[PDB]
Amino acid sequence: EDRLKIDVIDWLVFDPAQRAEALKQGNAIMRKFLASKKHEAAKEVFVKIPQDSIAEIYLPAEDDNAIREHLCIRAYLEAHETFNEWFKHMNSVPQKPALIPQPTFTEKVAHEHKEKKYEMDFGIWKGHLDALTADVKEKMYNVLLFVDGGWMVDVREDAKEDHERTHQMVLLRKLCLPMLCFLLHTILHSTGQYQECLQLADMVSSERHKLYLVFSKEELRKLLQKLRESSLMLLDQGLDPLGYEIQ
Amino acid sequence: RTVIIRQHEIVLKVAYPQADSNLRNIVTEQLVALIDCFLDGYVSQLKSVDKSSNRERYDNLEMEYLQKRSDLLSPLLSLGQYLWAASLAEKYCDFDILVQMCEQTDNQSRLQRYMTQFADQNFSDFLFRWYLEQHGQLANFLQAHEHLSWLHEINSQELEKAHATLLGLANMETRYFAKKKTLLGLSKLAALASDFSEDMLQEKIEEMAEQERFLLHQETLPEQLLAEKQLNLSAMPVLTAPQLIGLYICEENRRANEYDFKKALDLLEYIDININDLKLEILCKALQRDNWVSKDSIFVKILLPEVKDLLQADEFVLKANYEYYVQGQI
Repeated sequence: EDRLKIDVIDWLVFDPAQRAEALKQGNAIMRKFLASKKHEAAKEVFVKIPQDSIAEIYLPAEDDNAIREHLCIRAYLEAHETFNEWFKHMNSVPQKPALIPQPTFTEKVAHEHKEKKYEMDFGIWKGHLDALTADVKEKMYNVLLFVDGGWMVDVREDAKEDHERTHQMVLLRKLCLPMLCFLLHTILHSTGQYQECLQLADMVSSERHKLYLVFSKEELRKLLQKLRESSLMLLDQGLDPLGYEIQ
Repeated sequence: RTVIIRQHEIVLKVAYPQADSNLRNIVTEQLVALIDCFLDGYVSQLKSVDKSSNRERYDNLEMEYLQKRSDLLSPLLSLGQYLWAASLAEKYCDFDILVQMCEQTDNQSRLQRYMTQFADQNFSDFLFRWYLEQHGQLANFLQAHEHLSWLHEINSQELEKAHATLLGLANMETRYFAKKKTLLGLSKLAALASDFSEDMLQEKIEEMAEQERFLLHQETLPEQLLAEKQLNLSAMPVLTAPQLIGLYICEENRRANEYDFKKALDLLEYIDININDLKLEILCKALQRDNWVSKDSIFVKILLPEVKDLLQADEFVLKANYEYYVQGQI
C-alpha cells in the first residue's frame, strides 16, 4: 500500500491550484512513514513536492502549519542524511600498516613508507570527520532546538480539530527527539567532545524547550548513564566531571 | 652522619651489582640490603620517639628527612622484589605510599584489602592516595564518595540521591557560571528520572524553577556589553544580584531598554546593604537614557510607593508623569 499513497501525491502536485492540499497531504503521508522510520520513503515523497511549492502558495491555520510541518520534516530528514554519511565515514578509518616481523631489508623500506603514508591518511580522516561532525551537529540542533515553538509543534492555534494529526505530532516528538538526542550524544562522544555531551542535560531539561517531557522515565536514566560515560573520559583527561579545570 | 652515609653508599653499590648477577645471588644481597635498611629506619624511629613537644620545628624537619629516605629506599626496591616490600612496609610500619603503589602495579586488589584490613585509618589514606595519583573503577566506585557522589549514584540507580548532591554542588558553585547551569540541569534530569511521588516531584521542580529564575538573569545579559566589558562568554563566574543590577545599568549597556531595567528591579529580592539607594540609582539612569518613553513603559510594566520623589531631584515632565502615576496607582 506504500505506492498507493506515494502515488496520490503526483496527482495533487500536477494541478498547481491544489498545492496547499498537496503539501498538507504530503505531510500526512510523511507522518506515517516517519513513525516507521522509512526515510527513503519519506524523502521520495519529499522530492515530489516541487522545490518552489512554499513560494507560490502564499493564510488559513491549515496552511501556516503545513508549511511549518514540511520544514520541520526537512530539518529531521537532513538530520539523518548527514549522520549516515558521518557514520559511514567513522567506519572507514585508515587501517594500520601490517607488520612483517623479521623483515628483509626490502620489506623494511616498503614498510617505512606504508607507515608514513598511513600517518597522512589518518590525519585527513580526522579532517573530513571534523567537517562531517561540524555539519551533522548543526542539523541535530536545528531539530532539537527548532526555531519558534519546538519541532512538530504548531505555531498557529486557530485551525479546526484534527486529532489524528495532532496526536501524530506528539508521537513523532516522543519517537524522534529521544532518538536524535542519543545520536548527538553518540556523535559528541565519538569525536571526544565530552564537555558538550554533558551540556545535553541543559538543552533537555531547559524550560525554554521542555524537551524532558518528550522523554519516558527510562529514556532519561539511559541518557544519564550516557553522560556519566562522557564524564569518565573527562576524568581520565584530568578535568572534573563536567570538563572544567581542577584548580 | 658517617655511619649512615656508609650505609646509603652500599645500598647504591648493592644496586649497581644486581644489574649483573646470577639470579639467586642478586636476591641474597637484596635480603641483606633489606636487613640493613631496616636497622637504619629503626634507629630514626627510636630517636623520633625520644624527642617530642617543644622545639617541634626541628622534630617535624627530621620527619621529612626520614620520609624522603623511606621513599628513596622504596623506589630503590621498586625494581627489586616486592616480596620484601611487605617487610619493608612493616619495618618502618607505615611507609604506606610505597606498599600502596606496589599493590597498584599488580592485580593484588587482595593485598590492598589485606592492607586496609590491618590498619589505622589507611582507608582515609588509600582514597586520598588514589585521588592524588577496571578494578580501579571498583576503587573508583569507592573513591567517587565525595562530590563525585552523584556519579556512583546514577550508577547505583540511586537517582533521588543523585539529585540532592547535584543540587548541593550547584549551590556552592561560584567559580563557573556555565557549570552552575550544567549541574542544575543534571540535578533536574536526575530528579525527573527518579521515583518521587507526584507531590514531592512537584516540589523539587518548583524550588528548582526558582533557581532557574535567578540564573536566567545573568543568562540574558546583552551581547553588546559583554564584548564591551571584554567578558568571557562561558568562562565567567556566578555573578550576584548586585553585580547584575549594576551591570544591566552600566553606561556600557547601550541598547538598554525597558526589559533591562525591569530585570534590574527583579533582582532586588536576590540580595540578603542599602536597598532603596539602588532603587533610585537605577530609576535615575532610567532617565539619563531618556534624553528629556522608557520610564513611561517601566511604570506600565510594574502592574508603587516604592519609587521616591523629592529624594529623587536630589523636572517638567517628571512631576508631569508623577500625576498620571497617582491616577494609575489609584
